[PDB]
Amino acid sequence: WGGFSVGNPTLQRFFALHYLMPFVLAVFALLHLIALHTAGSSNPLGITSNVDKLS
Amino acid sequence: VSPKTRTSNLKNGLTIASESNPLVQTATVGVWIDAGSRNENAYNNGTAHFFEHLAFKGTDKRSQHQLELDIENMGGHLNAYTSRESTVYYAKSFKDDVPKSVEILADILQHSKLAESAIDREREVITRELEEVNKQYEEVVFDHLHATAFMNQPLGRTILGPRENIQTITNTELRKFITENYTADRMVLVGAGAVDHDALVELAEKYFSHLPSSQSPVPLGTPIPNFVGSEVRLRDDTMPVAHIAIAVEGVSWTSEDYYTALVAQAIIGNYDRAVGTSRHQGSRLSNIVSENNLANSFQSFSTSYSDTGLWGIYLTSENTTQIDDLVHFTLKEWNRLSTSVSNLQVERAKSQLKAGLLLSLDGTTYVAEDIGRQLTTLGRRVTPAEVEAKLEAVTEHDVRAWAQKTLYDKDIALVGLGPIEGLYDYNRIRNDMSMMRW
Ligand code: HEM
Repeated sequence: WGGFSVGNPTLQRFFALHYLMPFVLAVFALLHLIALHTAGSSNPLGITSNVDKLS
Repeated sequence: VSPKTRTSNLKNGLTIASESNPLVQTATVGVWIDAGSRNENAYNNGTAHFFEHLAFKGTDKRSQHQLELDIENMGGHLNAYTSRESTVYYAKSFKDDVPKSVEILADILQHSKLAESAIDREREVITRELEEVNKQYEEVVFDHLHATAFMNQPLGRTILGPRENIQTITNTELRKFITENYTADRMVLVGAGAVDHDALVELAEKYFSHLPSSQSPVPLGTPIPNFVGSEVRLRDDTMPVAHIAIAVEGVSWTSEDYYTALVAQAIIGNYDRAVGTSRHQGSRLSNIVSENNLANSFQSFSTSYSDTGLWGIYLTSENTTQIDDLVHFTLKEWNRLSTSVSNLQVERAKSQLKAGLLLSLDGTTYVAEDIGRQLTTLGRRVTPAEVEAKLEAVTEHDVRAWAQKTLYDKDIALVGLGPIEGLYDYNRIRNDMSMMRW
């Protein structure tokens, strides 16, 4: 809180973190795609798609 | 300046066409027929090819064995081939063996036995041919290419025909085919090399005078094809070389754009890594392909028929991870026929073609094939002076205008055989038929 209850210090820190967190979230979103790229997307049948790929 | 092609007719309407060469001692005489597989329907598809086998199986006079001996004794050989629109039967011999050869050809065409026993024997031979073309990859590719480009149309059928027809072809339907199609007004007797025209006309009057005439004689090389943009993929991961053909609808023999299409084809040209000079060719595609090792070979083609054609390229490659690059660069070179070609490429291709069209005819069989093809597709032999004039009339504006209506943003027919995993889907190939920057 930066004090003894929710007040001005808490609001100002939540603003700075609320601005930051979406950039962190974008990095993790990119990380999970890079991790996925080793296997590729799964598909609704649950089988390999290595036999039949589309760009 | 080559000797003049002499041309005479008989009364039935058989054309005789000859070109003498007093420097050679052999002669090629034969019969070019304006008829082929395209004249069959779906039920008798394969008949024309079946007949070609039976033509050499014995006549009313000479048996199979006597036929063999007669040709052996002549000293030369006989040859035949059936295509979609043309059948040829010729005999290469010595100068003074020409009357024998004309007589044998006249016999096998008019007076063939087509004996049920021989039909039944060949029916197995031809059945085995169905499982051995499989090896001739270029032919596999081009037959699938016609099948898909002219889907469900007569040009799309194969020459061998389906297995089912081979088992049901009778001597009746064979006889009917050759009676309807092998008529005098559709036939040309051709002699090239050591032949006298006047001698050949006499031999024609002796042997081919009792040929049927058709009821309605149309001119030689008289034919609607509806091209289908489409693809056939015959993936085979065990093959080391990919074979790919890409084509658009091209031009007929009598198109006004016939020479423009040949010039455009010459701008792309051919390439083969095994030939020493190919790394130094002027063609842009040749330079891209050779520098980047994209292919073992490519061959541009412009096939014509009476009422349509296919214009395109045939590629072979071992580079299985760069098939995409090979196809991409090929189609971007086609785009440039629409967007970029100038007098520089056009004049270079015309130079190369003016010689090429003459160079091709370097033996009596090639000359005979040229006379026969021209007479059965155009109705006349076109003199080199006329050909030189038609080539000269092709400008860069003509090439660009032709490419813009024939290639640019058009549907393609595409066949891939072998390790073609890297060949992208139809849309991505067809999207290379235009350039977003233009
Ligand atoms: C900002 C949030 C996210 C974005 C922009 C995002 C984006 C994507 C994209 C574009 C793909 C590939 C296409 C697709 O399958 O839809 C994907 C796949 C996947 N995502 Fe997400 N994602 C996000 C959040 C999440 C979350 C919260 C999870 C798991 C709890 C998750 C797990 C996965 C998995 C497992 C796959 C692979 C699914 C497959 O193709 O079989 N993602 N994501």
